Amino acid sequence: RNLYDTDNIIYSPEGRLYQVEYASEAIKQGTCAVAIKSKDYVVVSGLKKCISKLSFPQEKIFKIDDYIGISMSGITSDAKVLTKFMQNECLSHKFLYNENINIESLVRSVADKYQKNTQKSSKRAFGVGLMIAAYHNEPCIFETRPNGSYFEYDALSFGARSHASKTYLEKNLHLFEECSLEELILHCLKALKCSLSSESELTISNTALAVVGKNHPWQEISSLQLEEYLSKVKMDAEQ
Amino acid sequence: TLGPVVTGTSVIAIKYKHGIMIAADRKASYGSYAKFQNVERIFKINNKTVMGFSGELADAQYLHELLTRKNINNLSEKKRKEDMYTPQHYHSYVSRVFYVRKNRIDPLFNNIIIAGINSQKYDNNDDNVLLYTNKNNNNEEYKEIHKDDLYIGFVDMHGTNFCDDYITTGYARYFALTLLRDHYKDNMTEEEARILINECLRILYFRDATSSNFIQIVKVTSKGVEYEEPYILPCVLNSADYVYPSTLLPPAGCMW
Repeated sequence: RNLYDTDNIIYSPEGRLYQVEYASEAIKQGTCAVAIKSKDYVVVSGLKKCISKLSFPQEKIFKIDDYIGISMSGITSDAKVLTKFMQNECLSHKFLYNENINIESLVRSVADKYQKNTQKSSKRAFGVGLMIAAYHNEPCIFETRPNGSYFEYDALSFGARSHASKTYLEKNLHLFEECSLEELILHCLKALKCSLSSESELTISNTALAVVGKNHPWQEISSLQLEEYLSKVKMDAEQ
Repeated sequence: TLGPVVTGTSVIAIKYKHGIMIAADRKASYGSYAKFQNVERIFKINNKTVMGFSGELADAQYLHELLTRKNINNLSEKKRKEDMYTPQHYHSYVSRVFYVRKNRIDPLFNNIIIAGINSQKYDNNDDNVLLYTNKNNNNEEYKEIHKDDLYIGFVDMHGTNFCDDYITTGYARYFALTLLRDHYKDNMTEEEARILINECLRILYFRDATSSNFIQIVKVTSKGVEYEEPYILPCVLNSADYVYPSTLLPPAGCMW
């Protein structure tokens, strides 16, 4: 018995909030996603969970706005509530000001939504993390945590066994800045493959990939292009 | 507010080769009584945006407060110069305020002009914004700003809003606008723009009872928002027939 992990408003003698930390723990259980960016592009790739043979893969990445998309890991319903909130904030900003929202302001609003759910005993923290990829004067990647903090990244990964993908990203971080869109896609897909189980592969069915950039609205990649990229990845993995 | 009580008359804003030139006489009238003769009617929103108003002064001060605090909060969240709100953003915000108040039948009794520079590529003024210091009052030259990068918006009581190369309010919508539609041209120098604005203000002085000849000119250019020194406009009658004595005309008939 912890005696301090029962309520979300109670600090432990070490100054920790255990319910919020458990909500974060829910994030590590999700499928892996990877976001990387060059000087002009952000590429998001993630694994689509499959429940069984007869089931369709779960959706991993979602469009928020013309130049904003997200990937998540954790409790899906929480992610859906946050997705609706972000889509509405962006559309309401276009409606009121006739311009595309500032991405920093949207992410701050998301993080404040996170924060408000941690200060009352009648709420729980959102048990999901959001990876946010947009192009607003420059490519950008953001992360949001259950505790109400957010961070900007140059390359990012989370989910189950995302430490292998993080190792790959740290190794090649220097390359991503100057590489072409095709190379950036290959890098993102290889980082995602680095998180795979022993027996698994990356297939058009179980692989979500989106690009967004300077003149390139948020767009998922089609099955044909995705298949060509996966074949290139396999072939240059054989080397 | 239920109707105008203290009112300013007319504002003129035009694009010229270095940015926006906006003018308004410094007068606020209590009906036909010219109670206030040194009133500021053009306000700075940020380094690239100004607000002019005609109509009720109290409503205009309310709106000015709203925009002042909006710009403050904008600066509070700024991380780069691109984050500052454009004149288009403020025009949308004001049009929305007016629309909402119309739907409640509670309008601000104003016509508003929002003007400024709709780009950040012409200078680095928004890199380090000073709210309470002005460095213009260094020896640099103005940048020619493409007309498409400049913005002049209009909002009226019903929420009608639009943009153009020149905008007028009040009696300028008849006197000044006629001469502008006749004579305005793109890429005017400060001299030509000032001459045309002064001709419009002279006509207004001669034909608008609420107007005065003490003119405040404001410029929005690569150097920021500049308030010129207020000046009295010289207005002389354009005919000797006005000055002819009545006794020199025939004493009989309706001679007056």
